[PDB]
This record gives sequence, C-alpha cells and structure tokens, in this order.
Amino acid sequence: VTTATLKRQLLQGILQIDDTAADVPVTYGEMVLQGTNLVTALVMGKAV
Amino acid sequence: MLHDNVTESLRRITASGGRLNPTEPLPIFGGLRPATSAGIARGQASVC
Amino acid sequence: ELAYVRDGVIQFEVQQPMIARDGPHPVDQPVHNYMVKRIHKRSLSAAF
Amino acid sequence: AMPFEIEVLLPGELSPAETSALQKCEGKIITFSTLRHRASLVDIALSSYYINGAPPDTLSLLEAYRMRFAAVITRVIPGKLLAHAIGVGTPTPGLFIQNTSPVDLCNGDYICLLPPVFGSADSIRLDSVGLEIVFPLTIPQTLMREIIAKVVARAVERTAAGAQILPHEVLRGADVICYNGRRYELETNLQHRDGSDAAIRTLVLNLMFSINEGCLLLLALIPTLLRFPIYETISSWISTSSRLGDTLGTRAILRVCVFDGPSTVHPGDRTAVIQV
Amino acid sequence: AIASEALSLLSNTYVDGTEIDSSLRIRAIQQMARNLRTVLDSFERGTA
Amino acid sequence: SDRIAGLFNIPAGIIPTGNVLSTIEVCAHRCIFDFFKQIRSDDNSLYSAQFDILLGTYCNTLNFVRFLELGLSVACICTKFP
Amino acid sequence: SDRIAGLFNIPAGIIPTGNVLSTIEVCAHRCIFDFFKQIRSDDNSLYSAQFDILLGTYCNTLNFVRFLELGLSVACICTKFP
Amino acid sequence: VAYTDRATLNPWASQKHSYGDRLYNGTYNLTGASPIYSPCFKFFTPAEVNTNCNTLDRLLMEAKAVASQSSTDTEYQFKRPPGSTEMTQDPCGLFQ
Amino acid sequence: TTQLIQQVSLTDFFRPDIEHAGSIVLILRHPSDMIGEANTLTQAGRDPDVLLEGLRNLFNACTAPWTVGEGGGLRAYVTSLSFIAACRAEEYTDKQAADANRTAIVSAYGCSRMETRLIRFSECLRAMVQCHVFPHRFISFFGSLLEYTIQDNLCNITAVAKGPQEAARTDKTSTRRVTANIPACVFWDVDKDLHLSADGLKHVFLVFVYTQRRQREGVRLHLALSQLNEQCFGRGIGFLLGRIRAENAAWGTELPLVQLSNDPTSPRCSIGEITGVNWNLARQRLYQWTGDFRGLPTQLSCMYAAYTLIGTIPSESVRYTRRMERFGGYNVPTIWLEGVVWGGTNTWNECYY
Repeated sequence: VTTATLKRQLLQGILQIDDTAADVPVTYGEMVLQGTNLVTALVMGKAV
Repeated sequence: MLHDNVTESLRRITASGGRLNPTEPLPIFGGLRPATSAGIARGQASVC
Repeated sequence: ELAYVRDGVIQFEVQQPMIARDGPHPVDQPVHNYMVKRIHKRSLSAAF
Repeated sequence: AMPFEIEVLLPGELSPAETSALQKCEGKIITFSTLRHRASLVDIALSSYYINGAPPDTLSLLEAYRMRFAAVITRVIPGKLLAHAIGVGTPTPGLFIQNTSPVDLCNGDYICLLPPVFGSADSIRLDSVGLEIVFPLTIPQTLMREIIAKVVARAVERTAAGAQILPHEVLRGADVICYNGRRYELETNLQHRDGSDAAIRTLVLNLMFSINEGCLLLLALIPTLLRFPIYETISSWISTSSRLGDTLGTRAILRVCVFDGPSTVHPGDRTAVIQV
Repeated sequence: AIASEALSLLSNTYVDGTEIDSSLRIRAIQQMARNLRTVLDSFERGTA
Repeated sequence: SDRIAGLFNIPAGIIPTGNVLSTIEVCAHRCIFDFFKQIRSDDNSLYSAQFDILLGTYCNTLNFVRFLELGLSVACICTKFP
Repeated sequence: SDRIAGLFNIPAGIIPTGNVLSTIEVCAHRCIFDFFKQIRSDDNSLYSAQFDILLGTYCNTLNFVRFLELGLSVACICTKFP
Repeated sequence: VAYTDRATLNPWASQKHSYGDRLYNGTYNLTGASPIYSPCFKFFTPAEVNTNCNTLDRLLMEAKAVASQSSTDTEYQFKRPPGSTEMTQDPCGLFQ
Repeated sequence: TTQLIQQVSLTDFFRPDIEHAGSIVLILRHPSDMIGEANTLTQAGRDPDVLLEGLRNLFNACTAPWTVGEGGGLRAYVTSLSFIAACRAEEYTDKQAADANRTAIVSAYGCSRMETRLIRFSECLRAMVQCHVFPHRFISFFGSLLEYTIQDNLCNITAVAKGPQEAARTDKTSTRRVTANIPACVFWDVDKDLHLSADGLKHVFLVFVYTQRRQREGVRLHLALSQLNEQCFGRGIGFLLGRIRAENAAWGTELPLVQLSNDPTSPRCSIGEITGVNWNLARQRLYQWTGDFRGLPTQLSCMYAAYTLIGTIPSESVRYTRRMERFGGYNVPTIWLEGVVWGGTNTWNECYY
C-alpha cells in the first residue's frame, strides 16, 4: 500500500507487472453460537 | 527576584530583542499567550 | 453476538527443532512455547 | 398527540428587503395574548403592548412576558410564518432557537426571557404595513438576577445628582457581567445616559418606594432595633412588595440540549432546545 | 408487574437475529405466564 | 494480573485451526503476546484438572384452591351477575 | 465470600432435578442459605447475557531434514559400521 | 559509555541537579505552565517504560507510532493540545 | 421516553471508565467567572485574593496549565458526586463510609498528583465561602451517567437528563438497563430524622450545607430524599441544622417616627416648602437621626444551606438498598435507588432564617 506517486515511480522500470486481474473471494465467514456452545454460554459464561 | 522592578525590567530587555514574548500586561489568571501575528511566510516557526 | 462477548482470546503452540552436538557442550532438550493474544474492540459510525 | 402550530399569514406588499430580513428572523420568540391556530401580523407587533395608548416600558414588558403565551418561529416560507407553542403541553420535535443576547449559552443552561434592558434591541421594521416587532432576549437563568440588579442599581447613582453621593468616584468602575469566561462591559464603549434610563425609571421608582418603606415600617414597629394608621401601612407594604416581586422573579422556559455539536452557543448562533 | 427489558422483549422492539435473544424472550414469556396464573389463583383465595 | 491465562486451560488441545507456518525463535518477541510460557522437554503443570460442578437444581409448584371444593361454601349461595 | 452466585446463573440449567415439597415464607430463614435474592416480579437482573469465547488455536509442524537429500553430503562417503 | 576517556563533556548539563538538568528535565515541571514547546525535553527527562525490565529488545515496540509532540496548526510550536491525534516518528528520540 | 444529553470534557475530576453507570454527574461553571463575583461580593476587610490563589493553585497541577484561559474550547466540564464528596471526606458523620469512598477514589484514579488534586479542590471550595462566592452558583446537576467513550485524557459522556431512569437502554456489561446509585455518605433521608417516614411519593433534593466561621469554613453536600415539597423543605432543613444556623448568624459577619407625627408642634416642612434657599436650613430644623446599618447580619453572612429539586420517586413505597460493592480495586458502600424520574429547572433556594 502506498501513494499514487510512488506507484507511478515504481511501475516505470523498477518492478515487473505479473497480471492485470485477480481471483478474489466474494463473501465473508460466519459464526453462529448455536447448538451446544449456546448452552455453555448461558449456564456458564464461556464458549468455544 | 527580590525587587519587582528588576524582573519587570528584565522582561523588557528580553522582549525588545526577540519576537516570541508574552502580552505586555501580564494577566493575573491565565496562560500568557503570545500575540497572534497577521502573517505567515515560510511555515511554522521552530523554537530554539 | 459480538455485542455480548466480554473478551475473546486465541492461543498458540509452537515447537522448535534442535541440533545434536558433541562435547564439551551442554546437551539440549526440546523447547515448547505457549502464548495467548486478546482481541481489541473498535467501532464505526456515520449519520444522516 | 399533535403539536400546536400557528400560521401567521403575511400580507403582500412587503418590500423584498423586509422579506429577506424576516427570512433570518426565525428561531426567535414571539408572544400572543390568546393562543389560536391562525394569528395575524398585528398580534406579534410592538403595538400590541401599548398599555395606556403609549409604548411600554421595561416594567410593563416584565409584566407582559408573564401573561402572554410564548412561541418559537419555525420555518418561514415566502407566504407565511409558522411558529410552535412553548408553555402548553406540546410535543414540538425540532424546536431550535437562536441566541439573541450578548452572552454565550453553554450546553445545559436554562433559558428565560428578558426585555431589552441594556442599550438597544434588535427590531425588524416593516414600514410597508406600519408596525415593528421586537424580540426578547434569551439569557441563562443564572444571570437573570445579577443583570437586573446591576441595571437597576446603576440607574440609582445617576439619580443621586445633587451632591447626595460623590459623582467624582472612579474607585469603583466597570460593572461587568462575567459568564463562560468572557467579560461583557456594560457601558458599551459609549454613553447611553439618555434614552435607556427614561425607559426604566418606573421600575426604579417602584423599587425605591418599596425598599425605602421596608426599612421604615420595621423602625416604626421596633424603635429599639438600633393619624398615621400603622396596620394599613403594614398591609399596603406587603401588598405592594409581594405583587412587585413575582413580576421580577421569572422562571425558565427552555433548556439547551446539544448532541453531535459544539457545547457553546455564541451570540447570534443556532442550537436545539427542549421544553422544561 | 412486567419489568423494563422484559416489556422490551415481549414487544418485539430491538429484535436481533441471534438465538441468544430468543432464549431471553422465552424466559420473559415464562415469567409472565407464572405471574398471570398466580394472580388468577389469588382471586379464588380472596373469595374465601 | 493475567486473568486471561486461566479463562481456558492454556495447553488444552482442541484442534489446530491453522498452522503458524513460521518456525522462528519466539523467545525474542516475548512482548507481542498477552501471556507467554516457555517449557522444556515436557515440564510439569501441563497435567492439571480441577473443576466446579452444579450438583442439582430444585424448584416447586403451587397448589390451586377452588372455592366450591371448600367447606366454607355452605354458608352462601354464589351467583354470577355481569 | 459470597462469590458463590456468579459461577452459574441463578435461574439456569432449566430442567429441575427435584421438587420442593414444602411452601413456606422462605424469607424468614434467609441465613440458612449461602445466597438469597427475593424479587417481587420481573426483576431486571433476570435477563442478562455475557460470555467469553475462544476464537481459535494455532499449532506448527516441523520439517524433517534428511542428510542424504542435502547437497553437502557430496564430500562424504557415508558407510555405517554396526 | 560512548566516549570512555571522560565522564561528561558539559558538567553544567549532565550532572543531576545541575543547571541544564534543573532547567529542562520535565520532572521538576519548571516550565509546566509555559505553552512553548521544549526541544530538549526528551533529552533531559529520564524515560520509564512501564515494563522497563520485561523485554531485552523493546527497541522495535517503542519505535512505531509515538504521538505528535507539538502543534501543527498555529504560527509557533506550542505544546500538543489536549485533543489532537496526529502521529509522527522519532529517529532522534530513540537513540537520544 | 427519556431525554439524553451529551457533552465532551477532560478527565481530571471525572473518570467515566471507573464510575458506575447510573451515577449522578455534576457540571462546573467556568473558573474565570468566580474572580468577578469575588471582587464585588466580598465583605469589607477580607482579602478577595485568597480565592484567586487557591484557584490558580488548583489548576496549576490539574492538567496542562496552559489553555486554562478564556477561549480554549476544552475544559474540565464535569465532576461526579463521589469526587466532590471525597474531597471533603472529614465533614460527614459516618466517617467509615466517607473514608472508604475517599481511599477508594485516591487509589483507583491516576495517583499522579491525585492527592494534591483532592486537597487543592477542597481548599478552593473552602476559600469560595469566605469570599461569599457560594459553590451552589457554580455547580449544578448534569445527569446520570449512561454511556461513555474515552481517549488519552479526553472523554465523551452521555447521561440521562430527564425521564424515568430505567427506561434508558445501554450496552452495560451484564444487562441493557441501569439504575441510579450514590455513595452512602452523601445520603440523607430527612423523613427518618423528622419522624414522618410515611409511605408515598418522594422528592430527590441536592442540598449544600455551608458553615462559616473566620478561617474555619466547611462545605458539604448531601442528597436528600424527603416527602416535603420544594417550598416546605427549608423548614425541615432548618430544624435539623439548628446549630450551624445560630453559629453562622453571629460568627459570620465578623426613630420615633410614629410618635413625632402625632403632634403639629414638632418641627416639619411640607413638600411645597422645599426650594433653593430652604436647602441648607432644612437638614437641621428637623429631628436628627444618626447611625447606620453597617456591620449587621445580611443574607450572605447568615446563609447555611441551599438546595434544588432534581427528581422524584413516585412509588407506593420507596425501596432503596444499601450494599457494599467495589470501584474495582476497593470496596465502598453505595446506595441503590429504584425508579427515580429526573426533573429539573435548576432553581436553588437559599436558607438564611
């Protein structure tokens, strides 16, 4: 991560471009806190 | 110092040879701010 | 359920190799480490 | 429950200068003798306060701000004025008010109206209909007593002309009102010796004739403390003092609640309020 | 009587999708049923 | 302090969620951690069990009175008048 | 210490394992128990939720160096006297 | 430690309770009410890491995100106002 | 519903990360306003500079001593009841609870010039009374602490300003609600002392108590919980404070007209007889009456209490609980009111008679 001036100066002749696209994920994870560790969350005060 | 007219005279010889110096009538309760100048030329003034 | 947690931690367990040397040297033993970090809480807000 | 909205239908023929003037005179407080859903521009005007065919003085205005119902000027459109009530039980949800006073309102102050006792008043003149409108001051409840006790005292030394008290003293000077860490000098860097006293002298007279009779009825009753009906005098003193004191001792009507904003409301600045 | 935060859970304001919230709303409904049943038996005792 | 070292048992192996992929000397960066314990080849204090238990939960249930099953109802002729 | 209330929630472990046979004004014997709390109806402290959580565990895996797979082993003639 | 042939170059400013130490060391709060920024404040005030002795190389953890020292709005270098959040770097307040 | 109010402030005389939610928070008027009122209201022969020095010494070790002037914008706006109680922790009858609270807040706070901060605030409060700059003019009810956020030295506070206390919803650790609470020392129920103690609605007052002898001034504030309304509570206070009243009335300040008119033989001058030449020979023809009302008991020399009304508790019977619960590192006895509905108008009533 940098500024658009350093990126310009870098892409000129210092670094070598590898690609112009990327495969990225398009969704987040998820936690539920259900089933059993809901029982231990209300009787005792802990969960895994 | 012992005599008030010696501190009141040192605080005048000091102010007459610089530009960072408190307002002339020292307020009885406050913080002795300096007089804001109506211009800035080359940036903040770094004190020595 | 982030609004309900009080504090959450994550635990690490790393092991280190060793090199069997000769004398005169103090013979070695395998070392293991155990660590804990703790999540920090932050926020984000915008209005209209 | 719904609010109490008042619709002041402005007449035509108002100069385009006076309309822009009114466009800024919102948030200010006006009063009506009776509270109706549709008012007119002559119920707000100064001509409503004329007591004996003559404009009111400070005493009459203090007596008037009690018997009338206050209202805050909300949005103004090119056609009419819209104002919400204050005292009656109403849910008025937006209810901002601008500060017309030479002090700063801190977040949490209580506000009570005071006629323009010192100097001049900010009045919008509508010469197209032949009437003007003066707006009360919004001062914090903490100064509501110091201000009046300092503008009524000062007007007694100026009455002490004739070597009754030394008019040559500069030992005591600069009667100021310190509030929120600012000093408001009262002489206003000029001389309003005339014009201001002539509009307050009735209050000063009613206070002189009431403090002077308090320290004499006591002395008449108990001569060792240090044909002239006496019980009639005991009666006519309390009847006058207790009827003049409630006029002065006013209570608050708004309170400055401020979210998301600055804690200090400078003079000529807007802010949100709630109903006491 | 019905508490605050028990009236806030019966009347479905501040409804979150969490199961740890339904677990509390059930706990509130049970208490309200208890109290209503006891109040109704009180009228059979009061007659005597 | 170190209350957190004691919330959940430190060496209690549940399942590696990930692999730290580094294998560096961690004795150096002792401070980017809220708890740190270095152990030699299988030292003690790793075999500890001590718990707290809720050995039961008792309740009750009320009895409901019917006014007409009582004996007192002989002295009256109960009538309903809305 | 009276920290006893604070291990498990007071109403919790909902299914009761017994049944109190005697209804009496328990308040008069408040000092028999180690904890006591009488509410009138729907105290606000009944609906309280607060927990701690373990958000993962991370191990490592050692790599096993073979001497003959290295390059340095060229200079030696590794035989094995028994 | 640096020059081993002497104990100090400036006896008036390195000794404890000397002129320089008494004038610039922040513990004596001499210029506590003055608004002007003191460049020599960090050179004459002894440092105290709350975990001074619980790390061998805390050079890295004490070299990332120190808050700004002075003000960045006014005409002079005042002290940092009570509500600022700017942050700088000190290659000179680390090796002293 | 309720009514929330929010205010940014410093953290000198108030640390919201330590005080319980539901705690009563006070606000402070600007310090530079006390100088003006001390320069004029001070009695004769008493230096009005003791207040100024005790003020410039308080703020000289409180925070950055610069920017304590006029137009900074940031200032030590708020305090808690616990701070203003522990600074005067030697004037309450319950020494146990007072000293417990005091040692709690001395250690749980920064401890960096915190003892001095508690001592000099008390010195300032003391000095405010000999100059007749009474504290009730510069301290007032802000709200009950509900929600906060803090930074290095900078805090932002949200409080309940008006409306039932238990209707405000927060993100408190255990449950989403909070009830009011106060230290046990500042508590003062007037009905148990006056033998009224009835079951009914109550009021919640904020009463100051001044005690002024020469160089022996003592100031404490309580939280009163009475059946008597705003008008008839000064009587109940005067009957419980019968000693301070008489002590302040004395140790604090340190004409036959009806007969002359009953005979036309006494010398007199009708109003139409007051002209130029009659001037010099009038003030001697009449009856002489020398003397002066100088050096006498005034309202500011005999004042012993000043109280406001801040809320009511409209239940069939007030259920308040006294339990010992900690400010973290230390135990301290508190009192847990139940079902208070904050009010206001911040109208102080002075008591001098």
